[PDB]
Amino acid sequence: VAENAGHQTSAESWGTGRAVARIPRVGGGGTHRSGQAAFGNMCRGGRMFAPTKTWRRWNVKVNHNEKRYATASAIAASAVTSLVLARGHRVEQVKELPLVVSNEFESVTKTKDAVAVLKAVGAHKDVVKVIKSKKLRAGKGKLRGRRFTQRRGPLVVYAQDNGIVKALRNVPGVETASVKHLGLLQLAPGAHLGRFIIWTQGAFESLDSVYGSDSTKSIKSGYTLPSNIISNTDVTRLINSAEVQAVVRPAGEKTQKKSH
Amino acid sequence: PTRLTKTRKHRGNVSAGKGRIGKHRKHPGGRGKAGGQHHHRTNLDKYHPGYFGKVGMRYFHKQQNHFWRPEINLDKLWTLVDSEKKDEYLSKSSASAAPVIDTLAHGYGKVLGKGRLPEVPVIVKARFVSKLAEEKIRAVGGVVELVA
Amino acid sequence: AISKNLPLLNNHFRKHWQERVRVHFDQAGKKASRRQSRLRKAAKIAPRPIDALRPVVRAPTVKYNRKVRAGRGFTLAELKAVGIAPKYARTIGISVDHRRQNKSQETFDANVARLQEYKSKLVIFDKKTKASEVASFEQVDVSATFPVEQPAPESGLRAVEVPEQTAYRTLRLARNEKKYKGIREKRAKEKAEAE
Amino acid sequence: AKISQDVSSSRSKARKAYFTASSVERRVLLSAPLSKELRQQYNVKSLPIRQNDEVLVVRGSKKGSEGKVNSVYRLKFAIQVDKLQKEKSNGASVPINIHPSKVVITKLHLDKDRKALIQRKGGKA
RNA sequence: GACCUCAAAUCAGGUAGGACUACCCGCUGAACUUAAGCAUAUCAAUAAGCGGAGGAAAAGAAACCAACAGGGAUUGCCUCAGUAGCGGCGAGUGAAGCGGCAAAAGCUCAAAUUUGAAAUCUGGCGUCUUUGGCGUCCGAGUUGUAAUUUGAAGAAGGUAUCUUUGGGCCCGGCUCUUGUCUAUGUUCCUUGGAACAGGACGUCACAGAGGGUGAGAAUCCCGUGCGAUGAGAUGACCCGGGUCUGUGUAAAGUUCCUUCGACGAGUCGAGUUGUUUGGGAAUGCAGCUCUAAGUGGGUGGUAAAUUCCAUCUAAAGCUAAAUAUUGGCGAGAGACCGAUAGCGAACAAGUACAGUGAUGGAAAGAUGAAAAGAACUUUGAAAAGAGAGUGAAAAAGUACGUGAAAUUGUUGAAAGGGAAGGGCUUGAGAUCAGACUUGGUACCGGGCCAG
RNA sequence: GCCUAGACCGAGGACUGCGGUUUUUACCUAGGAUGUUGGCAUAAUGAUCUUAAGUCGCCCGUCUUGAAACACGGACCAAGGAGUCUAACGUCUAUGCGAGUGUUUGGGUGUAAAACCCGUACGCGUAAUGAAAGUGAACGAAGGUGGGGGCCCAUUAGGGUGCACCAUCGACCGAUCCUGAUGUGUUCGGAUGGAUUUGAGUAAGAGCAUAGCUGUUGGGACCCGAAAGAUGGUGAACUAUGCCUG
RNA sequence: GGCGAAAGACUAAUCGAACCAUCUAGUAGCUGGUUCCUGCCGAAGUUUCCCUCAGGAUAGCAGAAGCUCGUAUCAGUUUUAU
RNA sequence: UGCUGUAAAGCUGGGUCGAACGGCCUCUAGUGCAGAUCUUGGUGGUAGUAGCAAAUAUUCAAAUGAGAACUUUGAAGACUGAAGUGGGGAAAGGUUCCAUGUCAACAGCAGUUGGACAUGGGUUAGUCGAUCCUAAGAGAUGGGGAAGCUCCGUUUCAACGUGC
RNA sequence: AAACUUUCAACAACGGAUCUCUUGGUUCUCGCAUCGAUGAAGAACGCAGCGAAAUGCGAUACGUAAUAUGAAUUGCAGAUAUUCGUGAAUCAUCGAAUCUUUGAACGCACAUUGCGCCCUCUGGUAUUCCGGAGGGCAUGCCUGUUUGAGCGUCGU
Ligand SMILES: CN[C@@H]1[C@@H](O)[C@@H](O[C@@H]2[C@@H](O)[C@H](O[C@H]3O[C@H]([C@@H](C)O)[C@@H](O)[C@H](O)[C@H]3N)[C@@H](N)C[C@H]2N)OC[C@]1(C)O
Ligand SMILES: CN[C@@H]1[C@@H](O)[C@@H](O[C@@H]2[C@@H](O)[C@H](O[C@H]3O[C@H]([C@@H](C)O)[C@@H](O)[C@H](O)[C@H]3N)[C@@H](N)C[C@H]2N)OC[C@]1(C)O
Ligand SMILES: CN[C@@H]1[C@@H](O)[C@@H](O[C@@H]2[C@@H](O)[C@H](O[C@H]3O[C@H]([C@@H](C)O)[C@@H](O)[C@H](O)[C@H]3N)[C@@H](N)C[C@H]2N)OC[C@]1(C)O
Ligand SMILES: CN[C@@H]1[C@@H](O)[C@@H](O[C@@H]2[C@@H](O)[C@H](O[C@H]3O[C@H]([C@@H](C)O)[C@@H](O)[C@H](O)[C@H]3N)[C@@H](N)C[C@H]2N)OC[C@]1(C)O
Ligand SMILES: CN[C@@H]1[C@@H](O)[C@@H](O[C@@H]2[C@@H](O)[C@H](O[C@H]3O[C@H]([C@@H](C)O)[C@@H](O)[C@H](O)[C@H]3N)[C@@H](N)C[C@H]2N)OC[C@]1(C)O
Ligand SMILES: CN[C@@H]1[C@@H](O)[C@@H](O[C@@H]2[C@@H](O)[C@H](O[C@H]3O[C@H]([C@@H](C)O)[C@@H](O)[C@H](O)[C@H]3N)[C@@H](N)C[C@H]2N)OC[C@]1(C)O
Ligand SMILES: [NH3+]CCC[NH2+]CCCC[NH2+]CCC[NH3+]
Repeated sequence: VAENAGHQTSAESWGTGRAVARIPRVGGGGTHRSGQAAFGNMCRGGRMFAPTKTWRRWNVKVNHNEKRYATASAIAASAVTSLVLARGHRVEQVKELPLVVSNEFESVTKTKDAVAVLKAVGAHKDVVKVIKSKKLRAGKGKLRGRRFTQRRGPLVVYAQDNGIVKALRNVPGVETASVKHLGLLQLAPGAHLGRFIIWTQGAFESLDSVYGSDSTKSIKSGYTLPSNIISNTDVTRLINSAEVQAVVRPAGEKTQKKSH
Repeated sequence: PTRLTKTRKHRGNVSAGKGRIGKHRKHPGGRGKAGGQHHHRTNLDKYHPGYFGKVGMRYFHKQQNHFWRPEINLDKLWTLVDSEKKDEYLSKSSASAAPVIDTLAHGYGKVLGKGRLPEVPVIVKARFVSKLAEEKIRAVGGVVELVA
Repeated sequence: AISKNLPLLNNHFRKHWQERVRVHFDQAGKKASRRQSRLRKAAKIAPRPIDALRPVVRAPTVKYNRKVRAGRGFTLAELKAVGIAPKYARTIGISVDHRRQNKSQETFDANVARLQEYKSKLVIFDKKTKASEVASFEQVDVSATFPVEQPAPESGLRAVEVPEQTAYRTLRLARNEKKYKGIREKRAKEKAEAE
Repeated sequence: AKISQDVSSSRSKARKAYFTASSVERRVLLSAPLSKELRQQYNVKSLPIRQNDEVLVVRGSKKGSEGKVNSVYRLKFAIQVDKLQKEKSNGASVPINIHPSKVVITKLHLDKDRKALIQRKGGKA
């Protein structure tokens, strides 16, 4: 708010003994404003309690390594079909994830042709999901430049941009990203894992250079992919393994019988 | 965020957690470190002894750069050897060919003597050295070379 | 006012501090505009480099002796040794510093070497030079092409040579000699004059 | 999506520019599409409506009405077609205001300036 | 007849004042407040008051920093550092050097004999190719206007042959301003007063930003995106080519040798007084007293004398950029507010109104797509009513979107011996609900209340 | 031991148990209610609202030892209305990395305040102590003793190894007191050995960064409230006093 | 500051120091208020110091987070001995 | 109209209405009122109540009008009683003046009347004033202070005639 | 038993909450440098066919010229106003003008629509008196011109 809002009056308290509350009051006469209360957060036309300031903290620092961790985790989530379906993408008619498409798609220049490719590789149902999800926003946000809302579509990741970016700008819901600059806002929108990602072959073959492997250092200086604290995540197989079952006592009843 | 604060939980309770008798008032006890010698002496003498008074001598226009002398102990000294040739140096080093360790170029002012060296000759370059640090360096067959 | 076991703080907020708050909301905007200014300035004078060549100097202060950095300009002696007049050096992308002096040999040699490298890579165009040769060159980054390089610390292998006096004793004696120098040479006189 | 930094997506700015549009700006704002017949005749898609043009109404309660424009009432953002009237209970009649975006031009009123405009747009006169 | 000093003119030609406030350069200068009292201190070298600028200002090419192997005009950021220090050593307060980075740019006079030539300049008049050129005449000026030099040097004599070259214009480029031009459904069905809604079938898409249009419109309109093609203006102080004069025994640079090498005074500095500073036997500033020197002078953060060392070169001057910006002009935005909110003001708001005056200072947004703003008849003095009429709606009638509560009228039902209201329980009256199940195929079987 | 009159309840939901009777791999009263009959489903039944009756029931909020108070605020209704943000911090927790850690001053890049990338310094940590000049952390398996989870060897017990943590006797580094070797710018040096002394130290690092609640200090500082103090302006149309003209 | 045949009178309904705007949201150990539900735990008016006595700091009483362990030796109590 | 939850609350039937809105996972805050002699706005009881009582005083008839205690005309009864309830002005107001129309609001009853409302009309100077003179006083100018806004001086330390 | 009072429901009031919106505000960022004696900012009074405001303008008065553009304006009225065009409307653009009385505000004065003087032209038989039109007369300071003052002072 403005620093002087509610403070542009010369009001003073009447003090006590005039049978009114002790809040400051506008002086003078001849207008209905005369005698009215001023300055207080409870007063009409006063200043608000603790007026908002610009030096509130707006941006937040995150450790760069942890941010890279989250990026890697979101990339891994995009290859899990259950996560992609839970995230809401219409990937029921795609044979396998990751979906990798040939590099000829990096040179498509017209929107019609790019939509043809999306239909062919079975990603257009998710675009149709975006088209039919358009709604007027609920509440005063529509007064503030955020008039419509819709779902997010697929993310197309390329190694070379020979027209693919411009060919896809006008398609509702579709996002494009260079394989060199991938971020969490595109990978886990709303903090929800499992973005539908369409890799070109060049980008898919560049991933191992970008993030590194056992055989290849990351191009990120001094960076290595994170290790898990557990090596086999299927704990049921671990528990029901021959090593474990050889040292467990026989199990009791699932529910104890009522004895008394 | 405001939704997780206790201000939200105090809504509907008269005193906002500040008590009916005591009544959160403006500055009972004074502002800042007021009364450190009078009614806050029981805090300062207990938790901050030494607070009041003068000790030692003044130093006008103190330049902290005169006193720059980062310390490195002997137990850490081999970290300065190149990491790719450390294993080789530990085996091949002799009185006629020993590793040189330029501690000042690595940003250190004095070599201190905590810890134990590998039983391998070294040549240690330093601005300053402690008596025991040099004695331990000479005992594994090494030497300290003063640089400026 | 003073309460439970906590560090005593020094928060200097007793003036009208809120009248003097500078929030750098324009950090990204100034980055972008500073970048656009560099672009326009470089395009104005291409293929001439934007940066003048700078000398290499030792940093002062026993804390920063070990380091070497870029200086303000080459000395008059450094330019004299390469055969370049100070008023001419400014017209060919070489900085000049009439204030810096060359008391030693090492920095002088390093900068004379830098100047010779720059002169070897320099091409001065004239009215005979055609547009096709001017178009042949790309605007070179001078501070990247002639970087300031830290001399490498001594490493590798060398013979061990143990003096009989320890380094520690050498340092103690040097301190003692410095400390008592004044009074010992006062004693030397007053004993001598009494002879 | 817009890219130019000279272009604004502010709803308030757009509405203010529209409702404070001058008469000259309102002239272009009040454009009407040509019928497919005149579109294939003159090779132009839309033109600013003019007084002596002929239109077909293609939207609203008067869809199918044809007539000649009597006035371009720019202050009201509307055109008044010849015989499109509303009859009051007192027997007087008032014209029915129609927006140019809801009609198709059937015959153009031509002079040197309209012809020059058509030629500038890639048309033929 | 000069000169010096001093006047006058409606003399010829100029110039200054005042305004604006966000930032800028100074002067002047509080108290509230904190110290749990209070006077030094703090607030604060702040508010108020005064003088003076610009697009930035100021500062600026060391009388600097340092003490190192030394850096090298100024400014800003990060750091130094809540540190050295100051402080009823309490409350509090508080810089600098180094280091990384943004931006970088350098210079001008005075002090010198042109002395074989005042080589300089304002003005008048005439003239031209006019931000000026040429010619001429007064005047200024020797009590010093030009050329030549500025300490990094530099000068006068030689030197070695070297190395270099000014100006007048045309067209382009760049820069700015500006004109013109642009894809694809208004196809069918349903609802509706209106299709911009839903369904079907499509199209364009480097355009699915935004707005308009009778409801949520990429495809109806304006735009959006993409480019294309013209007109003008400006630039010693931006560069890319071309044109004619180069008055070049000239101007300049480089190297070597010899002799020299002018360098700012009531100032520096010292005392003292007041103020200020982190600056502590005194950080800067100012008043008064004293008042220099020439390897001199200043600084080197503890006063003094003695001896060294280091480092600059004051008392004269100019200068872009990086920096600031609640003002002015032009734009784009937001996890902001949504008519008691947000500026005081969304409206004929600094308005209406008050006060002698300085000043003080409101309330108040929305019929409908369209006025189609109710013709006509009738009762009434009229305002109005009743019919009628328009509209999707009058449960929209300019007392106009929705239309809560307090409060009030009428209608229905009920209760009522100096309050009323509440809990618990049941009756009475009213309302609500449920198993003959999603029942199964005359039978089977189930639901509820009870013995 | 036996007979006999009433009341309230029926939790659970295949089996599994303990017992009993035995006439039986059976049955029971023994690890919690079943059998049967009538009525009703146009309803006997249950809930709510209004009202009557019985019984109990002072007006809330607040300061207070004590309020229904002859203590204060409150006629009524709507809308507004009070622990916030920031700088720097303590504890705890989550997360990344770890003797390191922190990309974001800046540079690169961009689909352009985003996301993505880069590194020199710098901060904090990795060493302390002393006013300071200064000096600067292993006798030993980084020590001895008593406990100590877990692990190992047995075979209740017992034997071993024992991290974290705890009690205790030592050792190491700095400050203080003493001692005072070879030596010497003969006044310095400080070998060596001691001391109911002292430190925010050592003795196989634990930190740095982001975020969250709570707590702290400076800020208008939870909201409203003085009597005052200061700076710069405006008034002698009322009134006080002089003067001038009526 | 004025002005006062003097009442601290008068100085625009304002006078034991006018009015106006600003510093200023001046400070208050003092009075008033402080906005949803349920669940679990649950006080103190006492000690020491304070120009302290209507206020603070300090200890106590209270909550929260736990951590190391798992019957070790503990208790607002008795007995026996002293 | 019911249903769910111990509760904060959530859902639903009927009516009114007219353009946007909600569940779930998270983020964030100017996030929840009965009180503050709280703020602004709105509304009661009181209550058709207090009251509309100073300045001697009104009455008959006609006209007008829908309507007359209150307007107009006539008759009368009264009063101010020339130190006026008469006739003019200064200060102050600013069209209130006049004619015509006119009654929603105002004239604390009423209203056909009005200083109200609406539309027009109206203020004529050589001789009346202002204008000019000086009064107490105010105040430019050569100047002297003051950092300065400005203060001081007016017989003013001055080469002072827009002379006749 | 009514009236009266109280409670609820319906409808009607009173009032303007709620909901939906928004040519406004507020904050952030990006870019630019341009007030005035060549009379500014501000003030007063005027100006339209029918206007009180607001908006615009200055006796050339909701505007004149010019450039561009191309058929309106509109509440009503109305061209001696216009349409294949020197042409409707247009604060579209804007480089030429107009710009009352004032204001730093400049002949003097100003609580006055008060009072001079100079020049050119012009009316009343007029160098003088009375009238009209146009153009002038402030202060501080700079450079220069011209006319001067002082036994300050040189020479003859
Ligand atoms: C800067 N804002 C511009 C605004 O000036 C305006 O632009 C018009 C533009 O619409 C006109 O252009 C338009 O009208 C012309 C013609 C009928 O006049 C058509 O030929 C053309 O297709 C159409 N785009 C152009 N001729 C002039 C611009 N100032 O409208 C568009 C805009 C973006 O709002
Ligand atoms: C003719 N009388 C005018 C009248 O126009 C009035 O307007 C209000 C108008 O503001 C109200 O309309 C309102 O609508 C919403 C909502 C509360 O209804 C308000 O938020 C909004 O302020 C206002 N526009 C409307 N409902 C009634 C008119 N009398 O505004 C003032 C007035 C003098 O009373
Ligand atoms: C084992 N006991 C030792 C005790 O003997 C003493 O040791 C001293 C030591 O303090 C002396 O050392 C002392 O004095 C010298 C100075 C003389 O140069 C200083 O340099 C040194 O810093 C200082 N600690 C050392 N010179 C001799 C030891 N015996 O130090 C304390 C102790 C640890 O208790
Ligand atoms: C010089 N005499 C010593 C005597 O002083 C003592 O030595 C202490 C020793 O106990 C201290 O050490 C003490 O304090 C440290 C603490 C500081 O961290 C503890 O770690 C340690 O366990 C504890 N014993 C040590 N800090 C200094 C020696 N002089 O020990 C006995 C002795 C040998 O007689
Ligand atoms: C296994 N080796 C250990 C080694 O780890 C180390 O142990 C320390 C021990 O000495 C410390 O404990 C020490 O310091 C504390 C301290 C509070 O002053 C003293 O109270 C305690 O008496 C003293 N022993 C303990 N706090 C940590 C262990 N790692 O030092 C002792 C040791 C025996 O050499
Ligand atoms: C030494 N210098 C003095 C200088 O002070 C001055 O003297 C004045 C003198 O002129 C004044 O006197 C003057 O001014 C006054 C006026 C002020 O009223 C006149 O009345 C008087 O007639 C007139 N001579 C005298 N009153 C004071 C001296 N100091 O003028 C004369 C002088 C000799 O130059
Ligand atoms: N802003 C503060 C103005 C007053 N100055 C006082 C601060 C310095 C006081 N002197 C400190 C002691 C002298 N060195």
